[PDB]
Amino acid sequence: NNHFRKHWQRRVRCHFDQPGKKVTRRLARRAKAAALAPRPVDKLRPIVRCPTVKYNRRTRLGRGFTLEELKAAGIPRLLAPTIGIAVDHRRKNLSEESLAANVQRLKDYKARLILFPRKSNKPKKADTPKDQQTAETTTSLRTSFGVEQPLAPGFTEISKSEIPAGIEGGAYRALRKARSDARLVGVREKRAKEKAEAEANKK
Amino acid sequence: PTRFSKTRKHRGHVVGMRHFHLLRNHYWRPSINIDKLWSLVPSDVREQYLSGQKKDTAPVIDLLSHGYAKLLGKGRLPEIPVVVRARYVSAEAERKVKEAGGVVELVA
RNA sequence: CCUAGUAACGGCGAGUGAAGCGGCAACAGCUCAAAUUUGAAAGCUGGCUUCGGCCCGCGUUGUAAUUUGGAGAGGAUGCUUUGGGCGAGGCUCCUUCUGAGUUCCCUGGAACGGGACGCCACAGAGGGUGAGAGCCCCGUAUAGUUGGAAGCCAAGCCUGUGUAAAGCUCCUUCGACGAGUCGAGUAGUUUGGGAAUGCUGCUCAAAAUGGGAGGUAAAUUUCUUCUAAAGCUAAAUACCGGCCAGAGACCGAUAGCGCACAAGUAGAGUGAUCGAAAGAUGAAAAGCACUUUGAAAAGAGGGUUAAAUAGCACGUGAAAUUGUUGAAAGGGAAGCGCUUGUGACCAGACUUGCGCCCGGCGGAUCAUCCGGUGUUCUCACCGGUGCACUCCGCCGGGCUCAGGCCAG
RNA sequence: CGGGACCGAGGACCGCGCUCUGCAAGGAUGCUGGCGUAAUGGUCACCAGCGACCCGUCUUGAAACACGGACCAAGGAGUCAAGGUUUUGCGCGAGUGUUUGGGUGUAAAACCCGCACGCGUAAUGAAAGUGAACGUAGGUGAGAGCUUCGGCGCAUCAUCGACCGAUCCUGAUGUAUUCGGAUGGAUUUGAGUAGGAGCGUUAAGCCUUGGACCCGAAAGAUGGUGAACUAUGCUUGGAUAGGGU
RNA sequence: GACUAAUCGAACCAUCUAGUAGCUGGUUACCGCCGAAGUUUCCCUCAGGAUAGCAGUGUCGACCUUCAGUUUUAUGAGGUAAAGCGAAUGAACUUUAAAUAUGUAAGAAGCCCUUGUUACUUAACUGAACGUGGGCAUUCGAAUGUAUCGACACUAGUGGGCCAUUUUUGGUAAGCAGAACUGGCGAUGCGGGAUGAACCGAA
RNA sequence: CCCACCCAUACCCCGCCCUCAGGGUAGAAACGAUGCCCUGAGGAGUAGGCGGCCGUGGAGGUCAGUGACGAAGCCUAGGGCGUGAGCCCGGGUCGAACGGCCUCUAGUGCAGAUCUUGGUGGUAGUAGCAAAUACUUCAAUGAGAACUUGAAGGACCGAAGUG
RNA sequence: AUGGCCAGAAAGUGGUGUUGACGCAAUGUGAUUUCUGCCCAGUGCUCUGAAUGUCAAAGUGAAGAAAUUCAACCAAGCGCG
RNA sequence: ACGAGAUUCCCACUGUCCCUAUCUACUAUCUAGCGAAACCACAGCCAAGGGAACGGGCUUGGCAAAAUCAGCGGGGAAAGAAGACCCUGUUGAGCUUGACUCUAGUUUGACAUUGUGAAAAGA
RNA sequence: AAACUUUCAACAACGGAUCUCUUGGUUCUGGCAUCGAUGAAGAACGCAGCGAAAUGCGAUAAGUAAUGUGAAUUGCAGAAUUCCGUGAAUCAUCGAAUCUUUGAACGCACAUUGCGCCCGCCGGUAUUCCGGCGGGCAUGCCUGUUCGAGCGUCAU
Repeated sequence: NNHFRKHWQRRVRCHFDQPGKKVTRRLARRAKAAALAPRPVDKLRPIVRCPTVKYNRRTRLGRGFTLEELKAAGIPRLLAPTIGIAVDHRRKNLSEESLAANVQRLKDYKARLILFPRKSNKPKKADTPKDQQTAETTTSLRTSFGVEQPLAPGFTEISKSEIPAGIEGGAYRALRKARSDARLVGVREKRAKEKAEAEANKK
Repeated sequence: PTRFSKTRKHRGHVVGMRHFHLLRNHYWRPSINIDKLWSLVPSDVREQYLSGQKKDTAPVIDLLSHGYAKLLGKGRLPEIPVVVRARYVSAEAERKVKEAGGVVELVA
């Protein structure tokens, strides 16, 4: 199975510029870091869980924090993109756990945040005082605020006194039964309505 | 290389259903047998369990964290109670885990 | 990158062929229409300015402020937020400047070659100079150092403060949201989407928790996701055109672009177009003064040069093919193989070595012992000792052996 | 017992022996002469005896026919990429693959990093789905090697069994009394299990697709240029002695 | 079917385009080791295919087992010659028995015996098959030869050609046309047939 | 019918080359062990298969490599080595670079292709330089005069012309 | 002539056409003289003459919950005459 | 009637012929100057044999003497003869027809453009 | 015997291979964004003391100004440079300029250096004639100004 029946030599792409493009990307990143100093080179990203049943075991960085997450962390939505926080209005919080995890992430970032005043001679109450403005800082939010546990721990120890009893009848039997009711959910309802109609007719 | 070719030596002498929009992520479910089940335990703790230095502790193994969804029943297990968390399990694998003294817990 | 040559499409099968997720590079969000400013068109083009403004107008068939679904509008509520002006210093771009032998000898026309003695090196990349030059010259490395211009970034520092705007929190209520458009049928075309694709034409032609989608047609009941028919926006991506630059296990003048040269030129064709061939004297023209012979081209002497066996036919100068000289063969082919001979022309081999016995010389690096040193730890070297029947060379003889070619 | 020709391989001893002071016994020595250089030997040209079709291609069974070749120099034709397959070498090994990317650098090199991912570790079925131990991972006959000499027996082969998925039949305990599918059989089936062997890379052969070893058609299509020749037409011009009837 | 710039049953120019050909031509050093082949079997034929067979590189397995284009022995086909019929009877007679080549068989991997079953078969537990156990190594049960094994992997050419002896089938006025085995050639030089694809000798 | 004789690459013996096969070779005085020693057999070859070597351009390493006291190239009736492809040297010419060994790499090896480009032969001093009627004398010029000029003659176009 | 014969991708496009049956266009034969073997009715030419026999799309009716299915009706041409 | 159309004959006429001969000019020839091309594996005397009906080279014979000039058309060479003719093609192209699939043009129906009133027939 | 043909060798021819060279190609990589009615790309014609071309330039024509460097250019001729300097140069840089006829090409045309129109200025006796010079005159569209047309709608 070789697909060479078109004019394939007209659009052959070679990659001799791979090291040069790496050099160009590194120079661009250095320029961006120098322009953005002392801010980090990237924005804070939330922790989200991958879709589909294949990848829902693993978490990763998402686009931005939700408005509910920002409101529960006390960060206004207009201030958030100005202090290194990415905002995503499309994502919603369907469960408490991801919402709470991202809110704690935002609180940790806000606790570690140093905010310089807009005017040096007129500091405000929301700004970091000059005696606390000096510390060891980080320039990579993807490294300092990475996904520490993408997967659940694969090994845990318990005593044999607390071994669970298990599903009555067996796990295999439970799976077969659940599939059986999932396939027969409509038939039972139809026969129940038929029996109810017959009972109403001949009560 | 050109110089090793035979051409240089020869110089001078010349059914069923159709599934529209199939998604493989629906059908992703890797399987592991029970004779590979103890390999998921880290080696030091595994050797301590196999020698018998943990008579008051039972290991809990999550297959989904290791990338497996179904436990299959090829092989045999030692007489150590092991808690196994899995999405799917075969009847023989569950029987052999119960004979070994553990339990198969169903997860999603 | 992977998904993936997979789902799927395909006469009589040759074949075709995505997408979601996942990892990464790069990340940045927003503007209108649909509202009455109605206690004040608050908006704008243009003209004239004394630079304060004043006019001609546009516009109510709607220019500003406010709102865009993430919301918002109205209330309640109590706190927060803001404007200008300097600016040390830093970065980008052209500019001045940078280390050390032309020391001695040989060959050579010329040292940049060989030998010796040095020196510089954050510079031994490259090129030039009469032959292979770190130190003859230009440059090369690194910190800097002169002078100039225009921008950007920026630690900090002076001042106005709330007329106004802005954010957060809560809420009874309100909450406008794009039409010949969506959608349907048909036709053509296209797609993996010839049952599930997109586009366009014709006909029909909507709705208000409505509409689109949920890859098998339909009805009924649900559910999940967005919110079309208006619009803007850097980056990661492409690059046989243009400009600047650096490189290569590439080609070395029939090669490499058609073109290394007054090459898209000369030349051809009515025209569209087609389209070559062609690099190298010598370090330096020092490119041959003068004489002589010829009408001249040129020739001969004589010169230049290191070389004319480099003479603007020019580095080197093969073969085909030609002339002269020398040798040979030839009664309707030559050429070739085996083997003698003749003539011509040649490579080797040999020239004496080794070992004894005498005689004559020239020196004690003879054996033993002692001390030091090194070694393979019992073998050696070094310093003293030999006093010449011992060791080492040389010179004359004599003897044995081995020595070239052809033969009996 | 004579007469003649051609040959002398080897290089201390070892052995078989005999006619045994030694030898003709597992391969030539001894004596002598001339010359010591073109004398032997070699190359070239030529004569002489004998021998001897002009190469390549094509064709079929072969010749013949036919095609190409005036001569010389330089150029000139199985290459590269992707994808498979068998074999060799190498690393690691139930794992393997750093190089999409990131870090770093004396800067297209080298060195370092890990998430995902590919292949392999499980198959079968159209699918829903299910998913590999009765036994020291079984019996028998061979089988290298080892053995305490009784046997243990690698790889592999033949054969009989066991297990997993698919097909057909029966239908247990139970029960959302209509679900569930145990148990037992019968056939073929699958490169299935039955004490993993793969992954990466190098080299070679072969296969597939690309111009695909090199040169060669009559062709097809897309966009342009010509009526200065010639054909017809229009407008405006020009030209054609002397006789006969 | 004339002419349309020496171009006309469809002009010229550039491009797609290095279009396609199964047809023609060509395809570049040396030495060494091996080394071929023409209906075997199946398919609708020609403008057809596979495939058997023959080869070379690697390996691997105990390169273990031995086998063999041969003779002999027993038994077939050819009973055909022949001898006799003072043997019987009358190529078709036979006691006996040809030449020529040719089929089958000739051991421990074998030979039987016994035991049972049978879903075979037989009147039948009867034969045979299936297994079971036992006996047979006293010579392993002719000659000659034996660097001759086997299984994989990968690769390649040729796979309805010519001539001739013999056997056999048909023929023609005469020529001859089919099959089977074998040998030679295509791939091959040498000595002799004055000479030469098919002859003789010998590689 | 008989006797002798001639000679093939056939047969016998001997030498040498290659291939294959079977042996030997470490308390190593021990070896390009990828070596060496002993023994036996065999030798044609198209299509085809396999192995080893020779040569060319370029790359890494190495030879403290060669070279203006002469690199490369070229010519050579001059030699040496190899079965061979080839390698090395001598002599002449010449003028600036080049080679051996081990790995790496390829636009790597020519007699043909009515091959490409360039150059050159025989043919061969040959075919030919024959339509349009035609030339001649003296002088000058000049190195040189049939085809330059002046004069002197002879002709042609013949007014739809050679005007 | 609201025509025929043409041309054009189309056009508020062009020609014939500054045309009108003694004209235009297309055929066949080919001066003059001679000249139409005899008779039809199979192919063909043309007749809106009756038919729905075939009968597309659109439209109409019936059933179904709908997708859909089933029916008539059905232009020209064909068919019949 | 007319004709560079095809055919048979008659008179005249003559080198068409018997049957050839002679003359002129220009060539060919020789000289001075100038100077190609085609073609060319190698070369060129024959006879007989050389199985494939072919020899120039082989075998066996005849033979066989330098270097040349003018002619000639037997042979070899020589025809844009790689022509023509025959045969084959996964052949190309032009042309024809109730060959196949399409199509320009033409024709017919429906929908839209498409509006205002009447009179009848139905539902 | 010579000549002739052929072979062998030396030298000389013919021819331009080989070797060495390379201000040139080819491929890769990095950086940059900049044409034109304020008249581009392209074309034509001219310009040097002595040039045909290539190169450069436009009647200010192998060029001018400005900045910088600091002593040339060169084939010939002719001049240098106060060298202690407003300064050579076929020098570099380049911000100011010049920039012929054309060309999208723009008054109408162009196979013509053809024919005009509008407004100024100058000269020749010149209110009239003649000549020269300068500035202008394309199309589509937008905003605005001004002058208009129409019973199209109205007020009066």
